[PDB]
Amino acid sequence: HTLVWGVWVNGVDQGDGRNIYIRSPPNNNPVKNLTSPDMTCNVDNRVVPKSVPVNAGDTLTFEWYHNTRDDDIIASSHHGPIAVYIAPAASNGQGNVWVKLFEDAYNVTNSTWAVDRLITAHGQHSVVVPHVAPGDYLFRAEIIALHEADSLYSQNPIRGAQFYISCAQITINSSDDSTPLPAGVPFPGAYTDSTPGIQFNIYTTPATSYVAPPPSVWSGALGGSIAQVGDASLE
Ligand SMILES: *[C@@H]1O[C@H](CO)[C@@H](O)[C@H](O)[C@H]1NC(C)=O
Ligand SMILES: [Cl-]
Ligand SMILES: [Cl-]
Ligand SMILES: [Cl-]
Ligand SMILES: [Cu+2]
Repeated sequence: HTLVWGVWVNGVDQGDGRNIYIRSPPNNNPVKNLTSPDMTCNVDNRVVPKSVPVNAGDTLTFEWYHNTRDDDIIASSHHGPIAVYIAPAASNGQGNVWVKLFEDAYNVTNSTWAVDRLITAHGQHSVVVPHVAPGDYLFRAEIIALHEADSLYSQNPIRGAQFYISCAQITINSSDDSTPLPAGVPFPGAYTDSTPGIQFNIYTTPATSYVAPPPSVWSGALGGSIAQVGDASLE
């Protein structure tokens, strides 16, 4: 159970974005229905009044929280992967539009899931803004908690993978458009009951065997990381 508070750009806090530049849902409940329109940008998908200005090559940091800013972030039970997608705003996230900029699942060296490292990062994970056409974009940050993912929601609605989905309105101003955005996948539509990484048993299956849901990360993606960029407690 987690939500996005706001974003940082190049290590500078853009301020509380809830219902302002984040299309915030009313609470931190997960989305579980893979076929639901709620998979696109969660349960209150509407245009919010601001869009955060960035340039290609900027570092865009999402900041998550549980109940209050810079708290326990997400229950340490909620092991799973993290991804970020982009689509043009014109789409409203409908159709084959979502392009993957970032994926982290299980790190063999540190023996840690993306979610474990997000807690250590005080809720902060980043992407580098790609060299796409200037204009208005949606960045969709997605955490998949796998603690009940031995079952499928479609078969047992009281279990299943849990999706914490947040859409940020981002305006890309300076970009030479040298890596124009390629075709995307649909949400809902990309994840189905047979997709690798949707049904998994984290209690019996080695985390080293976990494969995150496709699609693969776009070759045009400029970088990204789970790491604290800024100290919320200094405001
Ligand atoms: C899953 O979402 C689809 C599409 O909106 C809907 O028809 C179906 O009733 C949903 N399932 C549940 C259990 O609400
Ligand atoms: Cl749901
Ligand atoms: Cl960190
Ligand atoms: Cl980064
Ligand atoms: Cu939860």
